[PDB]
Amino acid sequence: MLTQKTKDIVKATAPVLAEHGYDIIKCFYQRMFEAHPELKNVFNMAHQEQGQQQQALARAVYAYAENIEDPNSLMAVLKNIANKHASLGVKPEQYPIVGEHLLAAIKEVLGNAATDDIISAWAQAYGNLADVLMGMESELYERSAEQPGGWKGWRTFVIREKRPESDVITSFILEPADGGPVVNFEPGQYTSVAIDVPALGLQQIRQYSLSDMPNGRSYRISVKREGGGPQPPGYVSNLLHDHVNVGDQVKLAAPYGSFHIDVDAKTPIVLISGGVGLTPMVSMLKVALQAPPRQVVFVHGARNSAVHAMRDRLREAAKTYENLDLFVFYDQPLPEDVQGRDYDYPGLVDVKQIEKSILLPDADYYICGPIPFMRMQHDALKNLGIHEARIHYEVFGPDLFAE
Ligand SMILES: Cc1cc2nc3c(=O)[nH]c(=O)nc-3n(C[C@H](O)[C@H](O)[C@H](O)COP(=O)(O)OP(=O)(O)OC[C@H]3O[C@@H](n4cnc5c(N)ncnc54)[C@H](O)[C@@H]3O)c2cc1C
Ligand code: HEM
Ligand SMILES: Clc1ccc(CO[C@@H](Cn2ccnc2)c2ccc(Cl)cc2Cl)c(Cl)c1
Repeated sequence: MLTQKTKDIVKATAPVLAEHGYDIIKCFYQRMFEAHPELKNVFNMAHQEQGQQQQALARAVYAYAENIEDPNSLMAVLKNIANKHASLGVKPEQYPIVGEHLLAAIKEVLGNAATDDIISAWAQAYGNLADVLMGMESELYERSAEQPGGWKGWRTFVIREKRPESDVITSFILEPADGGPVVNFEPGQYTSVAIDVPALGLQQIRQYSLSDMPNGRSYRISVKREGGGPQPPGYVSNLLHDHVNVGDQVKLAAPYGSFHIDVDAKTPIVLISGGVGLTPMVSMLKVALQAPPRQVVFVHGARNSAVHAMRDRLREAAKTYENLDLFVFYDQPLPEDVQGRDYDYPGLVDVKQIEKSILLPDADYYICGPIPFMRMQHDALKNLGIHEARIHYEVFGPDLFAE
């Protein structure tokens, strides 16, 4: 457990790790894969541009520093990471490998700046978070395994159907190779697919949102084909589209993820969408509007009219449910869109503009859309005094730009 002095070090130095985040990450993978090349089968080996990797890390580090004295906020951010790690199959015996190489990378990159006090303080933070995470992941694994139709680790599924939904999105329906039941999931949760990538000579693992509602027998995912032409094609989405056919097998993780409505709560729901389409948002809006009624606000951050399937489904729901309050932002309104009949406000969702409308007692907030959108909205809500534990967000479905 960290003393106040050691928390103080972490706090004063988090911006330092952040500022050097790109170099630290590069050195970390280099050192780790050199000792433990088998971990390339669990980590994502596709290249992501520099800024993106720097930011992700900066963000994790700042999230930790900000909540290092607030147990309830800290646990809220940890459970999100526990869910992802449990989806990936992270094991307790891997924590000492990651901590050794992460510390050594911190020292190497920071060079002189990496004082004895700083390395030791961050080694402590590592040991404390690893303890928390291991216990949380073990709970997840055990709870999944005890559910009817649940399991630990990889379970083999068969593609029962494969249907294009657009020229680039294809829906896959999966049933377990053993023919047994499959455990329920809530809208917003994901599976992971683990598959051998022949071009890499490695397994890769990717998360896919689980569509529709559970039925005890099968799962459905919608997979967007990534890249091609100017864009170098993505490994797993292209592999699913072009080589994974009806009758072929894939390995799935049990459903995980903390982004979902608590069907047992009675408190208000603020859904904030940054461009996600009718599928899969509809399943989640359905859960929000199940009886007994809860106050539901939907904040729809769209382009404009050009696609309006989600705007229309929402307007219809707002006519049946007096407990649904709808707000629309169009960031680039079409010449033909007028403020007041086609949308409410110009630009990206701006929560200060609707404060009184969304700042509801004991609400939970559910943000989805592009990753920078979710982050912007997360931080806006934190600035209004909302606790970390009441803000939820995740990649949700195959098209964060559908509307
Ligand atoms: C919780 C969660 C839920 C998700 N749900 C869905 C879902 O329901 N449906 C869905 O389709 N996806 C979903 N995703 C995205 C999915 O997990 C994969 O990330 C996606 O399928 C792309 O993986 P890939 O292996 O095909 O691409 P990767 O090979 O990992 O590449 C990723 C991107 O990088 C591009 N790229 C190639 N070379 C470079 C380079 N030079 N520099 C920068 N970029 C490059 C690729 O074209 C691709 O666009 C979800 C992700 C998460 C985290
Ligand atoms: C205290 C120690 C650890 C911390 C704080 C930590 C933190 C994080 C964070 C913040 C994410 C991003 C989560 C998200 O995108 O939602 C992540 C993802 C991930 N973690 Fe960890 N983690 C730790 C240990 C481990 C261990 C021991 C493993 C074992 C291999 C591991 C493997 C992964 C993988 C494979 C991902 C997905 C990203 C990718 O594939 O490149 N982590 N973790
Ligand atoms: Cl106490 C503490 C624990 C872990 C870390 C960084 O941990 C690495 C390593 N990692 C990668 C996935 N899971 C862990 C990390 C994590 C998230 C991201 Cl986005 C990139 C990286 Cl390089 C730090 Cl700075 C301090």
